[PDB]
Amino acid sequence: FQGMKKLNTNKLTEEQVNLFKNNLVYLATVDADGNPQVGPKGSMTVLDPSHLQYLEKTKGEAYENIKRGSKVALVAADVPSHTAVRVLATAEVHEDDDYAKKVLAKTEFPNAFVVNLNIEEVFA
Amino acid sequence: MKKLNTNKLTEEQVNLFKNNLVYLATVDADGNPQVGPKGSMTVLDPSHLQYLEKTKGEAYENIKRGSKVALVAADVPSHTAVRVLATAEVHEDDDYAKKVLAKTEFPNAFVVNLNIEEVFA
Ligand SMILES: [Cl-]
Repeated sequence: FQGMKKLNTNKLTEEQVNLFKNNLVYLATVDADGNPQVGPKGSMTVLDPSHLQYLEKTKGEAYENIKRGSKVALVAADVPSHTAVRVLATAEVHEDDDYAKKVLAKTEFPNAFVVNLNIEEVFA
Repeated sequence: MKKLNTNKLTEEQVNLFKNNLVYLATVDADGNPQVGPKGSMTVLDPSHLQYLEKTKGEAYENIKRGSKVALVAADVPSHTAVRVLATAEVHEDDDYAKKVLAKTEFPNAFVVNLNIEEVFA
């Protein structure tokens, strides 16, 4: 995998959208001491080239960091090609509002939280 | 995943690092997070890991400015995973780096040693 550079856009290309769609995404947040945290998120989807969404089922450290104001970094990597894309995003969390209810009605996790991610920057 | 109150990997956690793709995360000096895969990650002992920095990209720049380093080794199908928080020591072309890289095709990479501060699972 190559070093990534800032692409000076907040819009994914189609190839990058397909990276996010087709691979297990990893997400990183920042804890209360300013340290990183990282873990996999299987429920990631792409709403449009500047917005992603996932379900927060565990409500663990990532969620607590986000609730405390952390920004979110995401990566989607394709090992066979060694291609990857990363984003920096701000999180918009929907716990039990009508938007959450609408989104979750299409899933089997009615008590999850719906986290939308507004892409600020793309790196590749 | 919860703090285990140790800086030492268990045998199961060593195997998780050995058998799965590891992801690394850092923060820039303003606190914005970064995350990416690290295929060269290796456990040296229960409290130390090591990887190669071949590209010297954003994780590198963040570490240079003092970022601590988070790692995860997840076997997602098996529902097992381990996370660490560590500090880095960067070896660019000292005798240690040379010794390590002699066993690789990457003689100009930097060697980054990670000292585990906390394990989570
Ligand atoms: Cl495109």
